[PDB]
Amino acid sequence: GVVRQWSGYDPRTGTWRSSIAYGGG
Repeated sequence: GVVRQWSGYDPRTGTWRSSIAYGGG
């Protein structure tokens, strides 16, 4: 698992993309 976020946050679904741990982070 990873431990770094970025601009891959989807507001439309309040979730991340996939590369990073979706659901908060």
